[PDB]
This record gives sequence, structure tokens and C-alpha cells, in this order.
Amino acid sequence: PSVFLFPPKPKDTLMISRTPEVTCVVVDVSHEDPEVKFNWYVDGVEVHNAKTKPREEQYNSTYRVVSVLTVLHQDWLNGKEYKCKVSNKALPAPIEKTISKAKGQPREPQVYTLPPSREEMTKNQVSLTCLVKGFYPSDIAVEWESNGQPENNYKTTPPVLDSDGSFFLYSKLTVDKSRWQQGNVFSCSVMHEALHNHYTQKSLSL
Amino acid sequence: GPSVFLFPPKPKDTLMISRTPEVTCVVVDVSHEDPEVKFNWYVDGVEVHNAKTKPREEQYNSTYRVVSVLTVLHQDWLNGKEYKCKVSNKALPAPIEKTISKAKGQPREPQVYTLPPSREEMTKNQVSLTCLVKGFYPSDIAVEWESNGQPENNYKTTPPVLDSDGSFFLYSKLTVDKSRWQQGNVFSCSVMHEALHNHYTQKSLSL
Repeated sequence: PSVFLFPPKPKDTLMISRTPEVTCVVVDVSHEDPEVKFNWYVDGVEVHNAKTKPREEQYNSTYRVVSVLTVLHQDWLNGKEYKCKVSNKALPAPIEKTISKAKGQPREPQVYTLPPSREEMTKNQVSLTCLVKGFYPSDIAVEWESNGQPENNYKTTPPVLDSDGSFFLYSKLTVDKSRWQQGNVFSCSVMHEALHNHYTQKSLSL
Repeated sequence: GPSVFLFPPKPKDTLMISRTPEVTCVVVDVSHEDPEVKFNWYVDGVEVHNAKTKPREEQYNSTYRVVSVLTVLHQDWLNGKEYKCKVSNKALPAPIEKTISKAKGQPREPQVYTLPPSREEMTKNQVSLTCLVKGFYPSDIAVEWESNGQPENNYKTTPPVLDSDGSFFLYSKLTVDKSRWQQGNVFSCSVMHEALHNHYTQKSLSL
């Protein structure tokens, strides 16, 4: 049997209305021995509020057992270590994993918006670009909106490591050319821990 | 027992007839006791004999890594021929076979667009020249920057991202001194892709 431990979703850690969680995933749990016991530590201190998700039976005659611990936003942001100890008969010894926020001094994303190329104006849909650079760490959420409402049709690159040790990405929003020509304002909104108040939004229009 | 990994050629190598595309069959965890590895290669099922075994590499778990490199023909790879590596070794219960080939689906020509620095960026010492490459398939591509005939090397390129229409896009970012931009220095982003005319296109960016 084998153990993986996953951090919270970056957006979950920055929203007042979301509750972030750390997840401990146990694979290769034998049919003969299903009882997995989890112990959870916040900075080496046991906590008790985890909940075991219902087993999933993998099709190589083994179970997957998952344990989810809700965490406090500031706890995660403050860089506390979460430890998952996994006990089970089919293991000779308990397996222990630990996770925390990426280490390194935070760096503020610069956010710039770039209008479509003139050459793209040959097409029926055009690309609005948002460049997000100089950020650390890579936990970030990017969205587009207009007139108060989310835009459906955008895609964001993964963070890419720049040569100064910070990250950058681009977000591309696609819109009907006529919406761009009519003067509509589009906005790129970025959430990141090292932004002031963890949020910024940048707008563009013709 | 050993395990086997088969790697395709580099995008650039398949696109330029001056370069040498290769498929690479990598055998890991070859034991000390049974170190001899045999490869047979097949192109669409026809055995070929030109593969070359690299010198044995030593792994730090008391094991060897053995690598075979097959030179392939450019049009073969791009025509979607299947490359099969059969790996035989005494610690294997049966030989191991792996196959690779170009992703399937009608190629699509990338659109290449250069976008200047944001006005808001112009307060900094260095500015970002951006190249948007979109609408391409398959994801095999190479992207470079030039200025005044010589390579500009201070760039990074995102991996391809799957777009919501089933094609790919990426962006490449070249970092240059603000001063070089403001003087009207001409930069160009070159893209290499199978679906381009002569596998190559270049687009200018300049104040």
C-alpha cells in the first residue's frame, strides 16, 4: 500500500467563502485488510476533525482510502506543516507524509493585459491576453469577466519558471470580434497571496 | 526485472531535413547478473537494422540503464508510421514491446501573432515581447526568437495548452532591455510546425 498527500486548491486558500482542505490518499489497500487508521498533525500536534471518504475499489483487487482535513486559511498561508500517519495491517510499519506551503519569500505578480493583434482581426473570434509574471509561489487563480459576469471561453497556461526564480503565465480569453469592436470592457482577475489583499483585476477594451 | 520507455524525436529534428530525428528506447533496472540487452526495431512492422546501442549507464540502485537510438526518416514519422522496440533480456520473463508514433488527427496550421509590451510595463528596465501561437495540431512545435540575424536567447515558452476547439496554443515571452525596444530594434519569433509552409514561419515585432 502507498500514500500520497495533496495541498489545498490555491483559490480555496484565498476565498472567504471557501474552506481549503488537505487530502491524504492511500492506494493498494488489500481486500483482506480494509481498516485504514489515519492520524493527522498540525505542526506536530494531533487534530481530530478529519473525515474518511468512502472507499473506492480499484480494479486490480485493491481499495483506495481517502482522508480529508479541513484547514484554516491563515494556518496554510502561515506555513504550518500537515502530517498524515497511515496505519493498516498490510503495512509492516505506519507510513508518514508531510506537506506545507511552498517555501521562499512571496513575490507580487505583475498583471498586464494585451489586446489582439491587428492580424487576428481577419478572424471571427479574437484573443485578449493577460500576462502574469514575477510571481512566487506558483499557487495562483486567474479568471476573466465582463460587466460583472464570468466569461466562459478562456484558457490559462500552467505557471512557467522564469530565469529569476519567479513564475509567469498567460491567460487567453476568446471573444466574438464584434464584442471587442463594440468597446466592451473585459477584465482579468488574479488571486495570489503576495498581491495586496490577495487580489487584483486589470481591464482592457478597444 | 527491467522496464522500457520509448521516446519520440524532437519536433525540430523531424521538421528540418538538415537535422537527425531519432526514437529512443530506454531500458532501466537491468540487473548486474544479467546485463546483456537485445533490441529489435520495427517500422510499420518491417524490421530495420540501423539502431545504435549507447554505452551502458550505471544507476544508483545497483542496476544498469541501456539505451538504443534509431535514426528515423522525417516523412516516415510525419506520415504516422509506427515505431516498435522489442527488448529481450534474460531477467525478462518475455520480451517487452513498446510502440510510438505521431499523434493522430488532421494537422492544423498555427496562427502566429506578436504582441508588444503593455504600456504599464514600460516603467521597468526590461520589457516582455509576446508571441501567441494558436490553432495548431498536433502539439509538436518549436519556437525561437531572433533579432538582426542573430539568436535572441532570453525567452521562455509555455507548454502547448489544449484549446476548447481541440487545437493547441502556447505563448513565448522574450525579455529585452526597454532601451533596445525603444530604439526600434526589430525582433522576430520563428515557429516550426509540420502544417506550416516549409515547416517554418517568422513574425516581426518592433516599435
